Amino acid sequence: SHMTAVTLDGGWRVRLVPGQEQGKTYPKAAAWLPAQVPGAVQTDLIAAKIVPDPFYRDNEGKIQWAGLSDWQYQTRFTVDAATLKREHVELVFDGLDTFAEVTLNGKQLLSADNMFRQWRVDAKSLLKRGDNLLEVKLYSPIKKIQPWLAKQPYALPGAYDSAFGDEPEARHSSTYVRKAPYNFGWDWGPRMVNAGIWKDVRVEAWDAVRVDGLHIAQQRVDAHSAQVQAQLDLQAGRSGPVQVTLDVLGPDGQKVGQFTQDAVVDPGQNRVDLAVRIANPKRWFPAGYGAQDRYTFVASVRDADGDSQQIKRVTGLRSVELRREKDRFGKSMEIVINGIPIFAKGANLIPLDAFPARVTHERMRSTLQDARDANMNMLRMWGGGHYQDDYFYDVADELGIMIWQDFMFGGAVPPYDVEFRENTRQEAIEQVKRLRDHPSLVLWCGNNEVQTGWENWGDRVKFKQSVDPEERTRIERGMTTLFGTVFREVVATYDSDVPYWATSPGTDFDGAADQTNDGDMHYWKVWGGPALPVTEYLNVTPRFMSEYGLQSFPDMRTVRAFAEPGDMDPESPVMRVHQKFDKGNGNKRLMLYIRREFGEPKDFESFVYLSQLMQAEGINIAASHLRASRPQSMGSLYWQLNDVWPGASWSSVDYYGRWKALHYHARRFYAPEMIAALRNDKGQTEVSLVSDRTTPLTARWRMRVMGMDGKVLSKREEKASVNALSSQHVGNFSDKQLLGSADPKRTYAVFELLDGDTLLSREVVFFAPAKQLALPAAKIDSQWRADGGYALTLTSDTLAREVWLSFGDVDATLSDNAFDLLPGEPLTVRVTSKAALAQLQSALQVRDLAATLAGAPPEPQ
Repeated sequence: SHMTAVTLDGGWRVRLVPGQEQGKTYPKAAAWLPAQVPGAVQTDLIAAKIVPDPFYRDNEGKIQWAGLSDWQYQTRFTVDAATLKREHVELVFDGLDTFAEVTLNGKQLLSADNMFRQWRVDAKSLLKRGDNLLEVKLYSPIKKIQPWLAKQPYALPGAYDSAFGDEPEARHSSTYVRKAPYNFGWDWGPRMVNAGIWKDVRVEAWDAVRVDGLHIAQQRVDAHSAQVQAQLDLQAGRSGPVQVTLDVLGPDGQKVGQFTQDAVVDPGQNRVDLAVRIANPKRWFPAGYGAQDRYTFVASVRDADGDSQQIKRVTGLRSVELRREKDRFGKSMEIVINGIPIFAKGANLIPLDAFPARVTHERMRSTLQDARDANMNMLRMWGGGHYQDDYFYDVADELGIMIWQDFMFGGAVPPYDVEFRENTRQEAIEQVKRLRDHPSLVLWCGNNEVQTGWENWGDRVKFKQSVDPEERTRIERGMTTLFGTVFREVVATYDSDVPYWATSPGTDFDGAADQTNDGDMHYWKVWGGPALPVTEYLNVTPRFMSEYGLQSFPDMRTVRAFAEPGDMDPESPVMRVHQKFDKGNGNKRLMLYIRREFGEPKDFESFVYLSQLMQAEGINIAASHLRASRPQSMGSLYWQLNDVWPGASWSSVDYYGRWKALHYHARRFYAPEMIAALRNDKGQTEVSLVSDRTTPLTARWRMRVMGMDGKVLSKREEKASVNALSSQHVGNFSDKQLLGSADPKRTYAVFELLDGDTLLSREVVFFAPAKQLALPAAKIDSQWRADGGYALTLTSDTLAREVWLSFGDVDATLSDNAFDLLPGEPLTVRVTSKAALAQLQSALQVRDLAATLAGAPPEPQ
């Protein structure tokens, strides 16, 4: 009869496994406490008030013991006579993090060792009618692995040292376990070595047939037709007839097709395939290139006992090509969707929380909506994280955000034993089978940075030169197999129509990593390494830039969420805890970049704002330069979109979903039509018109050279016809040609792109660092008007640069922010909030660059 499934999400409880020293130190954790499933024991402990919130102030240290301990979960559940009657009864674990031993009514059931795998076990003979006891013990991966690791001839190059000294330097357990790399701490997140039943548990019972999957395999898709094949995976316990019926519904919900196929299934695995052709398909396009049209494929399988079982897949029909052809810049790297080369615009996505089990659908959706709102068309889901929730991909499908999907390897050099390899293979098979039917998933990538680290990081170079050359060969072979063969075959076998990429950055093992004329690049000599000036971005142009970034502080409201008024100084212990770059020493690097442009911030609120401006203006330079270089570059994914906790990072959106200056700037430098005017270290300003349209853009552009006093010193305007999908250099001016004896400290230049009379894009250029400028003191008028929300009109008598609007702790949203105001030209922004007009008015704060730098102290001794 009908497949039944019961989710075990009731009365779990957890305690320390008896016999540990932590049981003596934390008696409340030696006693049973309530546990949420899905969950982490860490968040159970926080909920029980056994430890404080590790995000708040410097509390991170107070929960570290939990990741060094072993934990014992239990739940009771009821099984009826009718379930024990069924031909099959299985327990299914969607997610155990990570080393787990599971017993059922006292008897061994399952050993598990991969955060990312699903575990199905025959339970029928171990269950009893009535009450049943399920027990799950989770073992700390640090406690388990270190004793073994300590005895090995070497430790593989890994990730980050423990700031708490509870693993040896450069001997990381994280390398040897399939567990989200970022749990062990990263340079924008806390060390939270979670243990937990972090996804659902079910008791499933079935008889003749179990439906394991529906996959709509896209064989070919173009304007004229899509040929697909609906593939049903059926597990059978006995031989017998089945009938599959298949309804196909179009984007509009109307039936486009209906199909039937009979088959006989045999014990074990069976596949029933139904060929489907759709004429003139309504294809799925990314954001900015058309509709995100999707079809619905509804299958029903009637087994030998007459019972039917439905399964649906929502499909976006589209072709995906990773085009790499030789040209005058080397070898191209371009994402081509439905035959359209898409310049990739976006960022790198990390997990949404240090505790991934508690993330809400709301947060998943607003994170993607943020990306869509900033004119992005791709997110790269970085390999140091975890594979996302099904719902996350659903939303990406709906919004047209392409996903570059790393497998969850974050840079550590993997071991080359067969067991590790086959463990990882099974992970890949399940994740690819789980995610393949999402149209947004357009590329699979073997890892983050393993090859470039092997080739370019000092510790890897020293390591690979220290082992015997034959051992180096064993380790390189293991990597080449895992990332070159294993993952590639999984994608070729299960998700055949999307490309695979061995490593980011790389050339898919054709050659070395991080080249400028082949494959992609992670460019970090700005911010990292030699910490070069941001204008150095103008000198670096790879075929695809898949990481680069600058750091900043989160919103002031977010800062107040984790820090108290006595902590408000980047050098306080609490702010140092929330700065994870360069082992707590990161403020030095942040101040280097802030001071270069803005000198010494005069107070903490100014420091936060200037950190965000330094980041926003710097990434603006780089992103604009990459887009203007087309077809030399074909991708810009900045590091990073988002945060796992409140703290300093390279994000454009902080942990509470609050936009930084960068995200507002990103909406602009990623706009489908854009003007870039970029002044390099040699005083040459290159002007370019960028268009992502699939049609020609008949337009005009203007430049205006201005005194800070509001005198218009020169004006120029040309026509331009901008070809579809291109960038066009329209000028290259020296400071002399632009200024001509005029004071660079007292002069700026405005560049605009127009389509008829509608302003498409604007860039304001300066000829000296902000700290040297004679910026005017702006008087900014603000007028309110009730609308939907409210309309807020701002007008400055003079140039006002990088205006930042806020409202204290009053929660309100703005349609724009971090903008420049030109003399006398009003800007209206939309204000949405639950607060009344009077409150908003009293709460409104308006900040600008001139005011911020006025009264600044000199740069420190």
